[PDB]
Amino acid sequence: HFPINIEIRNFLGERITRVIILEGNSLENVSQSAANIKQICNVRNKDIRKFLDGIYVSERGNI
Amino acid sequence: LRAQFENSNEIGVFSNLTNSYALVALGGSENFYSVFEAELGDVVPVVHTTIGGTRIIGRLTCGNRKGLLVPSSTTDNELQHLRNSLPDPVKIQRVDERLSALGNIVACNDYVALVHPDIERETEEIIADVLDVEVFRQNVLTGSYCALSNQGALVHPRTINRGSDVIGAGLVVNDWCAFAGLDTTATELAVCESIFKL
Amino acid sequence: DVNTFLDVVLSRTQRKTISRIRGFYGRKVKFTQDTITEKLDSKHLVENVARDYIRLLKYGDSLYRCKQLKRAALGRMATIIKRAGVYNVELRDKYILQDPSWKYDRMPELLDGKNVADFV
Amino acid sequence: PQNEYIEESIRKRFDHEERKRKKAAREAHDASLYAQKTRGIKAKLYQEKR
Amino acid sequence: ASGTKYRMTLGLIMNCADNSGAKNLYIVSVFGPAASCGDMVLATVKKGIMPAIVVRQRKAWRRKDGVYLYFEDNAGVIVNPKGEMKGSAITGPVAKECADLWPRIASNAGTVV
Amino acid sequence: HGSLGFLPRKRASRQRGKVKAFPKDDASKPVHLTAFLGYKAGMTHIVRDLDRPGSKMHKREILEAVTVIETPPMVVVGVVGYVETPRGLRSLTTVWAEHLSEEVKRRFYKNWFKSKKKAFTKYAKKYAESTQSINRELERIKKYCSVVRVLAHTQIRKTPLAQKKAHLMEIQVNGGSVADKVEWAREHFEKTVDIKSTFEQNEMIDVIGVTRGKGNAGYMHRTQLNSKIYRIGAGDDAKNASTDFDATEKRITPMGGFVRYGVVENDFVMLNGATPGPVKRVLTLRKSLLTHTSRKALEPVSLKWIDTASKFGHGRFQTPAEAKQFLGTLKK
RNA sequence: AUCAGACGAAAAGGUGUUAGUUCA
RNA sequence: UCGUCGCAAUGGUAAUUCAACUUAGUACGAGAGGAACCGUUGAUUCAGAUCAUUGGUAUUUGCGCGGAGCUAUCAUCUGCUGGAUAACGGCUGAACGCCUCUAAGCCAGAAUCCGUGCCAGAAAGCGACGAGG
RNA sequence: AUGUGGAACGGGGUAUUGAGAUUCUUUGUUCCCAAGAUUUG
Repeated sequence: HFPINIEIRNFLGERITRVIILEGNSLENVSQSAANIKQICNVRNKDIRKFLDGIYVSERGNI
Repeated sequence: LRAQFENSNEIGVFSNLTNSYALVALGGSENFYSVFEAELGDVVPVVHTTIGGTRIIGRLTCGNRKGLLVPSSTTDNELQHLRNSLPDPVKIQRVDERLSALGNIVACNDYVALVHPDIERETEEIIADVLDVEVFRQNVLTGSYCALSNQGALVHPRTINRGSDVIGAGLVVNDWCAFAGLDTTATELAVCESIFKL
Repeated sequence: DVNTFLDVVLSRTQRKTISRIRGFYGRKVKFTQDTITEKLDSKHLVENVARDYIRLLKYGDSLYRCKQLKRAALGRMATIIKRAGVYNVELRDKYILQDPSWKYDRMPELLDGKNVADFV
Repeated sequence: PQNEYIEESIRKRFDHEERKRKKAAREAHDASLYAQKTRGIKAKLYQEKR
Repeated sequence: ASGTKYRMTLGLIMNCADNSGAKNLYIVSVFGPAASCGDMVLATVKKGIMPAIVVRQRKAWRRKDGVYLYFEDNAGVIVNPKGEMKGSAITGPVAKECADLWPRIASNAGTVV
Repeated sequence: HGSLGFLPRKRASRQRGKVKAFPKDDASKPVHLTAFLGYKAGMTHIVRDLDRPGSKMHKREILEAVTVIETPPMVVVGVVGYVETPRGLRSLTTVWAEHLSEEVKRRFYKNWFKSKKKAFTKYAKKYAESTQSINRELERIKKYCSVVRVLAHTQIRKTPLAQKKAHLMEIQVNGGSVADKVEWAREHFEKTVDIKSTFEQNEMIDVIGVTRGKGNAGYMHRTQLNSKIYRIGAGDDAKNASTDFDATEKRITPMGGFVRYGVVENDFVMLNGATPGPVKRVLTLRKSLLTHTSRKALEPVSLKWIDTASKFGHGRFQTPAEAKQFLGTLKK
């Protein structure tokens, strides 16, 4: 219901501001970057259904 | 305009709303001041000047629309700054009276002021002359207890701001727009709007 | 669950808790009884059993006997249970002064011991 | 809303299912690691339960 | 409530400036021991336990710059436990912290200083 | 004594504040001095408005317990070369300036009247006789150094202080290359620099100094932190104690000089707060180790009026000058 | 062996192993 | 031999902080509750302190006041910060074709640890530097 | 340690005091003075 401004910001209205195909030879680094994006979009003290909206990597395949 | 400065619903205490300018006090929320600016700030300047370093200077501000005859307890530097900040048409004056909370004492409606029952007649007349509203010496804090404006803010129960006895402190009644606090009751706000022909 | 509640109570009692030996055994029994009573409030038979065990342990003669009595009381209790702020706002901008330079420029306040602003 | 509003919202994150599958596969390793690392009364209780 | 407590003269027997029928309200306890000029504190009526914002403080209250000002007496305007002024109208000077502590108390005050 | 950070408590030998940690430098930073020695002129409270977002006194005038520190422009009269060694930081060679004042030369001599006052006299000889030796020393520093610091002596003569031995402190030039640091010091040899050049007064200066001897009570070097300067008033400036609001000219020195220090004649730095050590003490004003970005550092200083009431003794007026016509004509 | 080894908390747990036996 | 101006082997460590008004009745939450959030104002306790100004001062033995200065937050300052990690959470990925925080590894991440800062310095720790035949 | 020398006075200023007195400073006076022993190098 509250869009997250992207430089992640306004995460469910969060005034705090944090820091889509991603081609890369280093698959481990690309996957690690995807995990960092998922780690950034971390819900705190929120219901799972209420926090169902999040940044999850759709797919990872060779470019 | 039933809006509360930050979480405080004492709009009249925070801001002495008058038709020409809303005598707001410094220390209020910037968004609330902008909200007061959006509601009636364009018609009534809502510059937040803390008279004598008071965030509730609007309660004690005895300056109405025609004249900013606030008490002399207001800071001279702030009053001088406000004189340059606000237009010269408002008869800005320093009411050197023992009752420094003259604005709370005087229900300075733009049509006719209502000074405190124990307020000095000379001080009331001086405030009346600047405000261009005949004073009426008549709780002693007539301005604080009952909101006063030319449009009309009805009277306190003895009530604006969720039944608060200090309607004037809760509701910043002005001739241009009878503002109030966000806590003002819907029936009370509608009655005040009906009294203000709105 | 009953087993989970008993384990939590036992863990809390362990974390919190001849005459000295008898007193220590009685204090441990009383602490366990108080924890069980508090959980039940949030039982009468358990409290009566604990009181009887405390009275029996009050006249204990050996440390082993006190330990056996405490173990029996713990077993009986187990059985019973199982049963903004940085933005700079300038007041000079909101001014009606004819000269913008004058509005943005400060004026003298006091000079040579005399209030210039209050005497001009 | 009212009553089982949370259940109604659930009826109305999808990555949890993928995470659960990853946890289920790692559950066999987690159980062995937890049992081998447990110490004290908790270790005895876990061994007795197993 | 409203406002932030600041270091000032803890003057407020706390004379009940508010027109609650009591001329003086001896401070029984400090709410949240002494209360600064304009700080509400529990006060049992001395002449004529409820909150009492010190509208006037006998002790010199260092101003914003540091200008210490001493009032005639440590007058604590009577305030209801909710926060509003228990009395109909406060008397004498009303401290700026009293306005911050309770706008109604400053509103009830005939003089604000 | 609860904080063992200052326990055990022992008196610091050197009166001058010692920079145990100089600020870190980089080539991007321009070559500049990090420390400047000052004297405790006084610390009277002066009014100043506070323009701070969210301040309860936002845009409100505040009297502030500030501190005036007499700062005679420091003279760089030499350099030291520091080689980075696996056992620590070693002094490669020290290249002094050719000519030295009697005061700094006096520092070396316990008595200075002994026989001949020969401080660096032959050194001054070989300096002029063989400038190439100094060139090689400079070359050795530029070639085999990482940390360049400059020898600096105090101009006590400008200050009203009996002490003649010029306090020498090894201020470190920071920024640029080692050769750039050597070049700046070489071109600045036997030359003085005002603190106004060293510090801009908007900068947050963690002044450090030795606490006074109480009579082990006191006498210990301490490092104040979070002390932004408020006015680096120059000595020639007689408007230094006259801000825009109190435009009337008034010297930083108030009536009755300064308490146990006398009048101020040279540059000074205005800074809020108090610092360890008694009046007229050599105080090490130095760059902040941490680039703290607190709103107090962010907000500028707009000083309302400088208090100039009487120093040692008691004064009820800002300056006698206004008091002359304020009071009736005296018997004289 | 991140509590090596060299000199009961010990029952067990070891997605800790090395060799072998049995059925396969 | 006397000094100058420095490096640091080695220890010790501090600020604990919250509390109350905005930031808030803020997103989210039917709503209540309440984030994120942002400054300010202060304060609990403890540490080093200046002694300017003020209170006290106190043989100025000057004239109760009381200079010159001392003590006293009773005038005032005043107490740091970047990595590595615990649990836990992940990426990579075998063992166990996949899978699997883990096994080789890595990252995030504690009020933890380490350094940084501060206090000292090793009377027998050293370097540069000026001045016995 | 032969000098804008240092120091003491004649003082004065600063303030104290509340018409009077006192005490950091002094282009004044004088004392002091290349001020002697000891210690090592």
